Amino acid sequence: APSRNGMILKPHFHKDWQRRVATWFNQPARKIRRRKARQARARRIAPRPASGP
Amino acid sequence: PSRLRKTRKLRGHVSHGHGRIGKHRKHPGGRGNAGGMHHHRINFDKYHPGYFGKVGMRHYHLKRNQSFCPTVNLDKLWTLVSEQTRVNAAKNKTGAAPIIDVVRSGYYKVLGKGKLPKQPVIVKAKFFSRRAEEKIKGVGGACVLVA
Amino acid sequence: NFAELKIKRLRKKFAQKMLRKARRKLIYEKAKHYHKEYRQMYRTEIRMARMARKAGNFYVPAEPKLAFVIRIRGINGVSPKVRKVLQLLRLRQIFNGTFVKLNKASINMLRIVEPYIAWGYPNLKSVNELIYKRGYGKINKKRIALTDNALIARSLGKYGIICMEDLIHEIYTVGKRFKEANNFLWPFKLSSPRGGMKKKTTHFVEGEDAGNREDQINRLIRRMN
Amino acid sequence: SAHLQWMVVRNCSSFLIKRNKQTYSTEPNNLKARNSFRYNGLIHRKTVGVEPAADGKGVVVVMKRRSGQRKPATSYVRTTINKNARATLSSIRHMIRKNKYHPDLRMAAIRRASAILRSQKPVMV
Amino acid sequence: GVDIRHNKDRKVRRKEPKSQDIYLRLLVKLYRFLARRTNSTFNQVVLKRLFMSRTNRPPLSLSRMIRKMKLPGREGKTAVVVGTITDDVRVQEVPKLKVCALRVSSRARSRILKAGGKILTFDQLALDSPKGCGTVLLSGPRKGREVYRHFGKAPGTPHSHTKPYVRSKGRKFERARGRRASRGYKN
Amino acid sequence: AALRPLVKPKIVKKRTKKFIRHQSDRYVKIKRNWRKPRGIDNRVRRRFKGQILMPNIGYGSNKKTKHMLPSGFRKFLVHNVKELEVLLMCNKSYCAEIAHNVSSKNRKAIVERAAQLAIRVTNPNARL
RNA sequence: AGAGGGCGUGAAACCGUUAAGAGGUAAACGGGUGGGGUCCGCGCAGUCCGCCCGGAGGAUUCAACCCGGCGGCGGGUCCGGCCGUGUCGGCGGCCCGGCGGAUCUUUCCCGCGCGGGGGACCGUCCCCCGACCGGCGACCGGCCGCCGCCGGGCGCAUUUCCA
RNA sequence: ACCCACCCGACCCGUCUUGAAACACGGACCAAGGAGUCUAACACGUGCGCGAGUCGGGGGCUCGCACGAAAGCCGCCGUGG
RNA sequence: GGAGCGUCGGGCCCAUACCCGGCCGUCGCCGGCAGUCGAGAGUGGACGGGAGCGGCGGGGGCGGCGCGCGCGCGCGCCCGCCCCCGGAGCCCCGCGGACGCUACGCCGCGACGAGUAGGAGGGCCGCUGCGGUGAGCCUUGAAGCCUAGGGCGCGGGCCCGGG
Ligand SMILES: [Mg+2]
Ligand SMILES: [Mg+2]
Ligand SMILES: [Mg+2]
Ligand SMILES: [Mg+2]
Ligand SMILES: [Mg+2]
Ligand SMILES: [Mg+2]
Ligand SMILES: [Mg+2]
Ligand SMILES: [Mg+2]
Ligand SMILES: [Mg+2]
Ligand SMILES: [Mg+2]
Ligand SMILES: [Mg+2]
Ligand SMILES: [Mg+2]
Ligand SMILES: [Mg+2]
Ligand SMILES: [Mg+2]
Ligand SMILES: [Mg+2]
Ligand SMILES: [Mg+2]
Ligand SMILES: [Mg+2]
Ligand SMILES: [Mg+2]
Ligand SMILES: [Mg+2]
Ligand SMILES: [Mg+2]
Ligand SMILES: [Mg+2]
Ligand SMILES: [Mg+2]
Repeated sequence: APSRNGMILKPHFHKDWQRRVATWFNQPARKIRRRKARQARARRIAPRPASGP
Repeated sequence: PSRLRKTRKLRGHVSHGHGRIGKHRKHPGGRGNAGGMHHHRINFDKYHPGYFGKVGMRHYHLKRNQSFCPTVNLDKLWTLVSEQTRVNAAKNKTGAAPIIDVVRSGYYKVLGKGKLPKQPVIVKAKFFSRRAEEKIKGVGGACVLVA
Repeated sequence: NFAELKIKRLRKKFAQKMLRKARRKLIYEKAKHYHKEYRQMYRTEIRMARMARKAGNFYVPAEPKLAFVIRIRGINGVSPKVRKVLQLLRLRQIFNGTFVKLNKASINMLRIVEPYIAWGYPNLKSVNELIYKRGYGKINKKRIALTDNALIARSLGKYGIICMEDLIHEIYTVGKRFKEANNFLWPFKLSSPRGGMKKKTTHFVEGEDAGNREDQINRLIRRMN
Repeated sequence: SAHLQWMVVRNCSSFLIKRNKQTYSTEPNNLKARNSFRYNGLIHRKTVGVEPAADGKGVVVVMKRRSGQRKPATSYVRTTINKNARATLSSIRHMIRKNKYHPDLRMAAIRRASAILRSQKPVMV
Repeated sequence: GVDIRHNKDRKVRRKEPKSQDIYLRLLVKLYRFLARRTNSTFNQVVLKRLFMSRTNRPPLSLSRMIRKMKLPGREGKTAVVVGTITDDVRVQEVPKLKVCALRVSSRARSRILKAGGKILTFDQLALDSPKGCGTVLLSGPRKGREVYRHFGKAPGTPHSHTKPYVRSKGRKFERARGRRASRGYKN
Repeated sequence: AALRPLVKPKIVKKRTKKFIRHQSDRYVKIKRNWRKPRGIDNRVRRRFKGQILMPNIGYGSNKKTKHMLPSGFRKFLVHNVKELEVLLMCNKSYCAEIAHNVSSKNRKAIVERAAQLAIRVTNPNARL
């Protein structure tokens, strides 16, 4: 029940959302992995720009 | 910080701050915005005048970038450029007037709030107000349309 | 530098001591006058009646100016109109009392609080005994006991009231400056009535203690003060 | 400043010791062991400190220079006084009073020295 | 038993600042002293303001500080502001001012000093004038905060112009039954 | 001939018995430790005649003699020797308690040091 | 083994005993005293210490005073020099001072009208000396005054100690 | 603070209730366990930083992470909010 | 011949009410104290000429704004001084300032104090883990456990002794 003034607000937590929460504890581990993989690809394409084409 | 919160101070007391005549039952009003019309109506129509009902035209595939038109007021037009354009001017003695490309700085329209200092300009912009035009002319300048 | 200043400070010191002496002497003469004034008032009321009585006549003396008003019942279950007036007489606690100048307005306010108060026309002695034994100033809103005239003067001296004696004369004669001398006095916290009362709840006339008892408020004063 | 760093320190210093409804302070050159502004060795530009002598006989006064704090190595300047009690006090008195140095302290500095000279003598039965 | 209501016996005003920061607290120590020992009520007002909240000491714009000193007679003075001095990009020519502030933003600082302005801290103001003599005590607009536009007689209460808390403005966020005449009614 | 405190006034206590907890007598599960009752009817919590008393700030100690031991001192729980030297400049007003957990060798080391400085110890003749 | 093979510590409920005390209004409780126990602090005078003083006894060395040395403080003449704030003079760092700029110039250079770099210009940051002023806890050097320590001298109407 | 005595006082708590010592319910006793949490969104208050701006994400550059899945920096500093 | 009923006296009895006093807390005081004169405060101080027992010859006011501890004064000798706290000796001291001053401290005056539901503040109350920090404690005995032992705190609780 609403009590005296406030946004009549609609949250979208009626489905079973806690079954599909996606945490981000990866992200540092991820960020590194990309970065290694990046440095490897440079080293493979030896004098070619790391960039791409 | 649980340490600071209220339930630490309620420990010992029976009702936990929810009273003992009426209690803390689950959902006595109904869940959420239930009763907007019936039984919660007064709150809705004294803090949300106009919740209920349709109005105006539908618009199916709205794409916001078509209507993109960020405005800027004369108020702070000279802010767009380095002070030393506004200084090398009120000086110079050619009656030059420096250009101000407003679209470069990220505003499309030029509306007309504020006093513009007596110091000629050439304002390039996608759109202008009527008043913004007038003020600009009164300074001794020239509005300039750009695509 | 040194001996010039010292003498200047000694001079200052003396000029104070002189003034103190002076104001003391004023106080002393002011009393002496008020002694003569109350004497003259007392006799010249008797003077009058005797002279009426000499003729086949009557001397109806003045209706009283001033009355002491004691709150004689407690602070539970008391009507809102009464309660308001009782806190317009500053009679909040039970057995608090105040002087009150009489007039059509004032008297009727006492009429609206009758079964909550005992009151009437205080003696000279009553005004003294109340002021000397239980005379407390309102001095920066702190109930403070009138230990010296430096207190009374500091507050009421802008009215010509510079000592306990002056105060007593302002209260008792109900002078111009009564409102300001009477409000200066913090309401009199008197003890319980020694020897007891007759009956709290009923009027004086009908055996009890409440209401106007005119002369007899002085007996009650002595057994409470 | 003095005051600024007292704001930083007043409740947090390692030298402080609350407990048992009192408070105290263990920082050196605090005569009276108080967690006070006045009586704090570390904070003030000019400081007094009356410790006992390591010998076991006598007292050391510990002035602080003003020359250069920033350089704690050089900052304090110690001075043993190992004299006939009554003398010891007077030397401390003059150090404090006639140098106009920390005049606020001084009587506390005398009582400390006194208590220290009490400490170091044949004890009891 | 006595009849008084003990209801509004405790006054709710602040005494110290609620902040724990040490530099402000030194200013408070200084202005407590001055407040009590000087007759100047300037010190009292200043002291009072040092205890107030961020909200309660709003920023004073440069243009607002200009125009308040432009006023006739308060010339060769010092403006004082327990809040912060901010820039106005929509003012150009800045006269040479004298200013006290707890803060001045980096732009506002430049503009003032470029003009030949002097900026003072509050410890500096005290030494300069311990009884607040020859000062202009200003304040920022208290009721600037967008907050206040929701305060008052509620929306949907005839003759109120009180912003409702709404998730997002647009065609279909409110503006139906209770604003149009066409839809029920209007207030 | 023990260490006299500086000033040995008359301590005067408002209440000597422990406030005990309602129905701590009747039940082994309830402990003496005071608890305010919050029961809707409760003889005690509504101050009837003849019941167990409720602690107020009314019973409070006089500030001069609050925490004052019978001897006249206040405790200060010393933990090692270095911690004593604090009391050096009080001694006439504070005494030293030594902690339970301190060893019987260095209990001794504290006690003799306090005896130099004339700080009274509140549990000296003990560990041995 | 007061760790004995479901055995570290071993709470409470509950039970056994041992000791003490009580006992016809179920017990238990609050307030107030009394009596008894348990221990705890004493005293085999607790007359508790500390200043200062006066006296009578013993005790070593110095305070006071200078002299030599060291260290510290404080001071102004800012005296001499280092130090730094505001201002003015050098246009002097300006290219031997860099960044920033929608200020300018493509008279320049290089790379392809644009990019990069110079070159002007403005804003900002640094050298030179003189002058005025806040002479600022930012330091040195001499001089002064004062303090303290060490070492010399001072032998006893001073000097501490002890009872 | 252990026990005993005596005078005065004194019904059993919890709870719902206008009203509980109740012939209203729960409760033989003790131990351990045991109930206003976290996420999201809003609003107001307060504290701090910056201020016509502010912002940090997401991404990236710096390390084998001992402490690091931190810390730092970014014409990304602002795509964008 | 009331210990009954109606009318009335004196006298005495006691509530957490009233009065006085103690002590605790809360509220209030534009409260006080970062080191100064001063109690109806109603000035202080240069400094220059002219002078001196002169003064400011104003109300039965009973009086506050002016008067009798000095203004000039004792000493050096009509003329000079009327001097400095590193010393006036102090009830006020403006030359420097607590035993006191964790300024979230310390101190002073008044007033007040029922409380369910509910709200807020403070807890040197309590539990477990983390960064700091205690040259912490601990086999010369930690945690826990038990205790007719000693205490503190209004209380949450806490500290010591013994086992
Ligand atoms: Mg890529
Ligand atoms: Mg609630
Ligand atoms: Mg309930
Ligand atoms: Mg409800
Ligand atoms: Mg009644
Ligand atoms: Mg009635
Ligand atoms: Mg209340
Ligand atoms: Mg009830
Ligand atoms: Mg074992
Ligand atoms: Mg076992
Ligand atoms: Mg084991
Ligand atoms: Mg038996
Ligand atoms: Mg029900
Ligand atoms: Mg019912
Ligand atoms: Mg019940
Ligand atoms: Mg029944
Ligand atoms: Mg039921
Ligand atoms: Mg049952
Ligand atoms: Mg449990
Ligand atoms: Mg906010
Ligand atoms: Mg209450
Ligand atoms: Mg409650």
